[PDB]
Amino acid sequence: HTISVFVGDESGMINRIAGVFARRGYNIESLAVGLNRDKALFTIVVCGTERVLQQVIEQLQKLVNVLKVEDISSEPQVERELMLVKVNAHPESRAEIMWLVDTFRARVVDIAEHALTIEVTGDPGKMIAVERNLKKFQIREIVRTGKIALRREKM
Amino acid sequence: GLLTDEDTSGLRSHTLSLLVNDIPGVLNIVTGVFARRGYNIQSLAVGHAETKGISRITTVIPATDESVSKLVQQLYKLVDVHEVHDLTHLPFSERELMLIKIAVNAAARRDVLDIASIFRAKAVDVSDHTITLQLTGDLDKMVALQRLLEPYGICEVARTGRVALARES
Amino acid sequence: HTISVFVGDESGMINRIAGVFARRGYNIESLAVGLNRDKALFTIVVCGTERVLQQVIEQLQKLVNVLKVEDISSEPQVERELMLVKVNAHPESRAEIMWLVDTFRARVVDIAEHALTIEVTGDPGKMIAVERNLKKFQIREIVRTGKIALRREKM
Amino acid sequence: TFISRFAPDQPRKGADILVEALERQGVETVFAYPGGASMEIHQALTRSSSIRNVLPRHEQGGVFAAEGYARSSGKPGICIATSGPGATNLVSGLADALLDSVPLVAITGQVPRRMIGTDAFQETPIVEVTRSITKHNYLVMDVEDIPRIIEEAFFLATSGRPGPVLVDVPKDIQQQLAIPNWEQAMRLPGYMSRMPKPPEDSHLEQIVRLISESKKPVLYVGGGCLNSSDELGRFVELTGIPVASTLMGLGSYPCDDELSLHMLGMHGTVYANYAVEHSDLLLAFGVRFDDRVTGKLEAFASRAKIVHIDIDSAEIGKNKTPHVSVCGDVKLALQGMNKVLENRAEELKLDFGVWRNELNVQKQKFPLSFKTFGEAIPPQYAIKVLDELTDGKAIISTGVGQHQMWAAQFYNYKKPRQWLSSGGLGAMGFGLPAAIGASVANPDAIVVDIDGDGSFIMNVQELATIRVENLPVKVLLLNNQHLGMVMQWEDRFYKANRAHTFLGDPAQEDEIFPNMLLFAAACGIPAARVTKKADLREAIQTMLDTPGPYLLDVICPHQEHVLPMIPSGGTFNDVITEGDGR
Amino acid sequence: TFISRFAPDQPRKGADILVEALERQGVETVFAYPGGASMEIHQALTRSSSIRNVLPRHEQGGVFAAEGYARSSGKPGICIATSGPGATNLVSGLADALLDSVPLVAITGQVPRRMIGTDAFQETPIVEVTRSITKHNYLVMDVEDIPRIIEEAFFLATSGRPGPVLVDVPKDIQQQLAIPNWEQAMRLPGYMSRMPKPPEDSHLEQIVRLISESKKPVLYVGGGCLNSSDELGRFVELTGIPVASTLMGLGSYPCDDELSLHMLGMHGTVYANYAVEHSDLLLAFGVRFDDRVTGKLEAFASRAKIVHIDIDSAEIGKNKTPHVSVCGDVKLALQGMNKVLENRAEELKLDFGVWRNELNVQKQKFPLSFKTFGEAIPPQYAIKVLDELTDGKAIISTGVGQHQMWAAQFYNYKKPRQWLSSGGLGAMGFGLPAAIGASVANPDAIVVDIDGDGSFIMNVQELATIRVENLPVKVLLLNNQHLGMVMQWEDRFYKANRAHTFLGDPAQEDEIFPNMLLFAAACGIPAARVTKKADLREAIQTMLDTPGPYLLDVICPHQEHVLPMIPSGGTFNDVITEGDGR
Ligand SMILES: Cc1cc2nc3c(=O)[nH]c(=O)nc-3n(C[C@H](O)[C@H](O)[C@H](O)COP(=O)(O)OP(=O)(O)OC[C@H]3O[C@@H](n4cnc5c(N)ncnc54)[C@H](O)[C@@H]3O)c2cc1C
Ligand SMILES: Cc1cc2nc3c(=O)[nH]c(=O)nc-3n(C[C@H](O)[C@H](O)[C@H](O)COP(=O)(O)OP(=O)(O)OC[C@H]3O[C@@H](n4cnc5c(N)ncnc54)[C@H](O)[C@@H]3O)c2cc1C
Ligand SMILES: Cc1ncc(C[n+]2csc(CCOP(=O)(O)OP(=O)(O)O)c2C)c(N)n1
Ligand SMILES: Cc1ncc(C[n+]2csc(CCOP(=O)(O)OP(=O)(O)O)c2C)c(N)n1
Ligand SMILES: [Mg+2]
Ligand SMILES: [Mg+2]
Repeated sequence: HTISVFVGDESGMINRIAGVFARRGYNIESLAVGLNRDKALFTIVVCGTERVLQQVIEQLQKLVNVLKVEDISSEPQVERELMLVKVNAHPESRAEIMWLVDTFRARVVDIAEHALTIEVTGDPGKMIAVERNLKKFQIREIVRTGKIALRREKM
Repeated sequence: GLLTDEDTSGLRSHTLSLLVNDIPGVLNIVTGVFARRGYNIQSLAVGHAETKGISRITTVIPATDESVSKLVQQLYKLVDVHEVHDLTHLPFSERELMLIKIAVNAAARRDVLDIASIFRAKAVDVSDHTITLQLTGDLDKMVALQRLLEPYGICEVARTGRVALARES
Repeated sequence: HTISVFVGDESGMINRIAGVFARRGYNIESLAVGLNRDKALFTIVVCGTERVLQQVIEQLQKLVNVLKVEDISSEPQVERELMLVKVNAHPESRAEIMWLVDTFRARVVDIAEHALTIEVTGDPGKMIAVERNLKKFQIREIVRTGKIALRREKM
Repeated sequence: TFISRFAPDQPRKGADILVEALERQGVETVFAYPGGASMEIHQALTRSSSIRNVLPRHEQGGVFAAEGYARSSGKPGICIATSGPGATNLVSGLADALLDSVPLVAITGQVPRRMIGTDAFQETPIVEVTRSITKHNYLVMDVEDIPRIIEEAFFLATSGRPGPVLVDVPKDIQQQLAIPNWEQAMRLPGYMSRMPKPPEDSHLEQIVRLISESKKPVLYVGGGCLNSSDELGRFVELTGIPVASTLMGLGSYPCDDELSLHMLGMHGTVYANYAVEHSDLLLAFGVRFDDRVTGKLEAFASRAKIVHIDIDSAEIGKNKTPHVSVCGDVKLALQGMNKVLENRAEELKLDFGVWRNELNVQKQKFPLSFKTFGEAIPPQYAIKVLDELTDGKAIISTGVGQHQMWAAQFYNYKKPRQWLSSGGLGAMGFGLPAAIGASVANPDAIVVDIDGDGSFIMNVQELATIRVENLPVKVLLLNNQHLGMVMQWEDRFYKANRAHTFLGDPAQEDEIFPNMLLFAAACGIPAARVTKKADLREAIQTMLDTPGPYLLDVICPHQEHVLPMIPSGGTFNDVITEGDGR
Repeated sequence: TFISRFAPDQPRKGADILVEALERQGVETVFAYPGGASMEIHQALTRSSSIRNVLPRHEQGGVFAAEGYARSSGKPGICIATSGPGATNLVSGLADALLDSVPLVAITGQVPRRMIGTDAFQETPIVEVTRSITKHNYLVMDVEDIPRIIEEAFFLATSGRPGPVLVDVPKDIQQQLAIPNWEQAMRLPGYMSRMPKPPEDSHLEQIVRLISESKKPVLYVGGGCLNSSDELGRFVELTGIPVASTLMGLGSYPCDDELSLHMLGMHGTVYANYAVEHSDLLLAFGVRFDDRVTGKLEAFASRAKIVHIDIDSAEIGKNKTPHVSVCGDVKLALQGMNKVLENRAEELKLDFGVWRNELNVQKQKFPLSFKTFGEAIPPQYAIKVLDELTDGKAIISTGVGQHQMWAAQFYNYKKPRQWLSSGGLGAMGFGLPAAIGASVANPDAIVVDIDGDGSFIMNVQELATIRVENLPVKVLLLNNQHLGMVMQWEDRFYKANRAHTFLGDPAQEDEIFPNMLLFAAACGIPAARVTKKADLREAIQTMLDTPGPYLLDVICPHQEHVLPMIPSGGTFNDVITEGDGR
């Protein structure tokens, strides 16, 4: 139930897009978008049935700036979702987040004496692990990008 | 016209870490402000924050901090915004994944994965038609790979936009 | 506010260079130099305004042996600064410097029972991390080279 | 092209461009209301001798006029207004034009760019309030965009699924001096990339093959064939598939022949309800399956296979999903459908009249009948004799409710572009400025205009704008002293609870209120108060006698009900032939 | 203790939960255009007599009635529209209440929640349309949290910058039955983080440490003193600062005391612009610092030290950079200004007679005169005639335009909220419906109203709302057959033409158009028509004793123009000295 949108030359491209999930009342599970001077590739997962997914893949094409909408859900995708978790870096409990960032195989970008910041990347199954497994240590502030998908293309 | 373009920054390029409720339309109330304040949104990446029930939007706005002070308190005029943080005048992590499908042959795939080994890009999916990298890090490493993969048969660069937290260090 | 200097055939090349920051009264933030039989590439960061930086990039060319001075500050550089920190290797507190050298991703060249020696390398943002984050363990003797820069060259 | 009223190789103001930009798109009339920022267009709109700005009073009446002038042309209407309130009253007509698919261009004078965002002067964020209710909108930022904006605007308004377009031009942008490249082509790659193709011919036989396994088909026309003069009726003249229109489908088929069924649906006629629900082949032809049509989500033609064809890809199967579908402009999609059936002439007859006569025995049995109660004039009689007084050439306009319904289920609309109403929106106060626009797109047609109890008074702003322009806005009044549609809602659903559904003063119950004859005397129109059986057609005779406008206060009984009225979201079995007001 | 209409454990229709939650805030008058989709709330109204339905004739009139009832009471006014098209007609008045900082609540029905945004019937996704122009929206999806958001709406109506809250309810939500869980807290977690705390005197020290540093102060008050009845008058009783009242603040300072600077800015009084453009400390109490008061951002009192007190944090620094800035509820922080500075009452400056001498020599040298060209009534006289006759205090509504400032510069106001304005929106059509809401906020009190020739006609439908509600509105129609604001914006901008300014009929331009006598007599209301000064005091004499409402019709001379008027981005150096229409 996830959608990739490619859009064209306008400003506030998201406002056309994030409108027509709200004004259509069909909730987005997550969203992220690599905007540029004229191009942007949205990746929107919408927690709805495949019937209402069939609407919003075409109702988003009722917008004008959308160059392409492809429901990427049926494909074998690569759902990769970054999550820059800032964790309380207390060395009584930092000492196991060491491997518990090595397991998820993520860099640790900035460390303080009470705040380290990791860069967990990939499958949302692995992301909801970290959102639960590293929740057992006191989390300062999770920020996460949206799930991004692509075609595992073969012919 | 296949690939997403190069980079998502200019000179001004302020970053605002929003912190909003998990309302189903809460993105459109927030970028509704960026539109209604006449701001282009250069990059944006939403997601669920540490307290499950609220969200967190990390934006990129090309506006100087005088105009951003006309936005950070203006985004406070929204109901769902708990806080905004002008991270741009602070040191801050700037990590952004970037899924780059590249159509390559067999021998050129050798001369791509090595570049992906330079950037510590986990080549998440490969075929014979193509290979899809997945690098992560600051936007300069993002634009360096896309400046270096324009020689190769690039495909849909499904980026994700600058995600930020102000480091304490 | 950093400067790369390439100098020619003389001995005590640094004395011409390190003089004309002192006798010009413009403080060096750091310095390092790969001297040789006739060539040496200084890399000098001078904590001053861009006005006084414009002086000393040319006042260092009032010296004769300087083949080239380039203010490398405006370029996208690669500021890489080595820091051979010798840390007290007490195994009650060594046990977390393990990952806290893995995070900064540095070799550990020599270890004793009370003194291990690491090789932290790279961005001065990452170097001032170690100078603060590993300061929370008792540091024997930091030695560090100066920040070295190069052009991230494209055309 | 046309005559250039401006030097084609010289940089001049945005105001020089804007009125010429419409004049380089063949515009003859805009409904422009000047203001704090829109006046700069009006500085140059007077300079266009071609585009006579019909000045409105309310810009809501202006933007309603850009529907009557739209949906009686085929050309898109244009309403120009101002930021602040002028922009925030397009939003009625814009939401009208979104839902009923009325092509429209909403130019709007916007705040200067330095004062944009800050809400300095009257900056409603217009493209941020009207992003929903328009098909597209354009806050322009440079004047060189304005030609490729407006060429895209008239591309987006007219072509595609024809909806409204807005354009925000800032006040300094209209003052800014630049170059009008009409051959600055449309940088609109998204819309033209799936601007819908002509349907392929082998796909068209698949509909024709579905007639062969359907002895009981029904043609379900909506506003798609509003661009077809005879192209729908010729298809029914080719193949005996019975018509069944919807509300905006009225007019598109000539609804006065003997095959002619009527508007189907919840307040649609019950002898059109049997045809749609007993059928096997819904020919949903340019129509969007609304909720005043389906009743229940499943009990709308559950025993029928559906072909739904439409100019929108997205609208196909937005409701319950059809079986076969083209994304064809049905004006064109008929013109390949009719191509095969003049060729494939009579090897399959497809004129099984006993299914048509399954409803021609119901054409009389559940008819457009009612009772006259007393010697006072009954409401739907007067609109009924209006048709025979007007040859069916009179382009109606109406507001919303009973005088939308009693306008709909009685009148014989020969041509399309003849039924001019807010449909899926249901903007009250529509008809009196709908006829204003209809007095320009068909400016010599006999544009009679039924209004109602409330929906007359809501936009008597534009009663001024008849008198400034001398239009045949022949304003019929289906006044019954009470907002009767919601009175018809309140008795058949909830306890007949009069929540001031009566418009007039309830201390002045048994008297006419208001004395809306003097509304016509307020401007200079004559009027007529019709109250009894003694003046049924009589003032309506004098209506078409009087050149220019007229008013016809047909006051009707204070309790009346539209038949039928299925329950909201209700099953097909609860169709009625009743009225409970007396 | 709330008088519950029904049992506290009655599972009933959500409209009963809704309409009880309105009165549980403690409101008494709604403006409810009846519902084909908001049906139950009018039905649940009818089982209540504590709440009053003043059913408007138009929803834009309804929300402007909800505007007038808000800004002539201060209690957060409630409109109700029908879903969809009725809700599009609020978008006018909702754009007023966000721009003019009016505490409004817009209850509206929606469609069934199974049909929301499906391009459905009677639908406008108005929760997403008016996202940009309200303080908050709501799209509640359960019955049990209907009064959750209602008390949150009346929180959001009262708290901060008092904005509108469009509160939507789906039609099937009130058609779903459940029990009202009343006392649940404000689900409002982010807004409490800027729920503005009382700014203490340590924060007010660097104001009163600069009051003695202030040699040339000015009291730039506006819509933030809308609650300051005498607190601003107490503040000037403490320290004596010459005022500068804007439009929503007209009334706040009673503009007949010694420092009687009525209105400042680009269209203000020129001797209050002299008071503001010559200050060294621009003291501001609740202003939004717009373009049409400031001209340039950097030159509007460039030689001043701006302090600016607002309940709204975002407003601080939005249009105008403040020198030192302090937030906080002004009337609360004025009670924490005047009732704390009495320790400094022998310490503070009070040395402003040398600054009171500047205004006194420029009071008459920069006068408020006019031109009695023959006997064609100066309306600027006719409001000085008004307070000569209206016995002092009078709750006055306006449309907007040249007749807006004629209320501003030429009435001696005596209390805040005894004055109405679409100042920030500039809403043409505000006049007559704000006379409705003031006539239920202050019903027995004198609700006088002045309208222009278009803005009266633009919302003239609400004449019928008066006779239904017996309101004593006293409307004065400042007719000049002309768009009176922008005809001066022809002259002082670019050219003295008549480009579409002429509202009237060019066939009877010397005669009245439209005939407002036969407007009010159409709705049975008494009227008048004035052009001579001898009848001017006579007609107002007939006005203020008229039982129920009254209309009159002065004739503004169609070529009379008001000082000042600068292009946007101007200073008092760029004032106009005597600009007319001749
Ligand atoms: C109080 C009230 C009661 C009503 N009762 C009824 C009732 O009982 N029965 C009834 O039928 N209606 C009723 N209506 C009207 C109803 O709300 C809709 O307006 C009606 O369904 C109009 O038909 P449509 O919207 O389906 O077709 P349209 O008005 O044309 O809506 C546009 C749809 O048709 C298609 N279309 C438009 N242009 C083209 C084109 N060029 N080519 C192909 N397709 C095109 C559009 O793409 C879109 O799919 C009522 C309205 C009100 C306000
Ligand atoms: C054509 C035209 C010309 C005009 N020319 C002028 C002119 O020349 N000079 C002039 O003065 N006006 C003029 N006006 C009116 C002007 O647009 C508005 O009056 C003004 O912009 C808004 O009034 P305000 O800022 O004083 O208060 P408001 O904006 O209505 O509200 C007060 C402001 O302070 C804060 N505030 C709100 N509520 C409170 C509270 N309860 N407590 C504390 N603070 C609060 C709010 O942030 C608000 O922004 C003109 C209007 C028009 C249509
Ligand atoms: C702008 C708007 N307001 C309200 C409604 C709801 N509504 C539809 S019909 C109707 C009754 C009013 O019709 P009227 O003009 O009084 O004449 P009638 O049809 O009752 O004879 C109402 C209140 C609407 N669709 N649009
Ligand atoms: C719908 C709309 N159009 C334009 C404007 C800008 N505007 C406000 S007043 C006005 C002309 C004033 O006419 P009127 O309100 O009738 O009063 P008058 O000054 O003529 O006496 C204009 C063009 C507006 N606020 N709203
Ligand atoms: Mg009625
Ligand atoms: Mg006027």
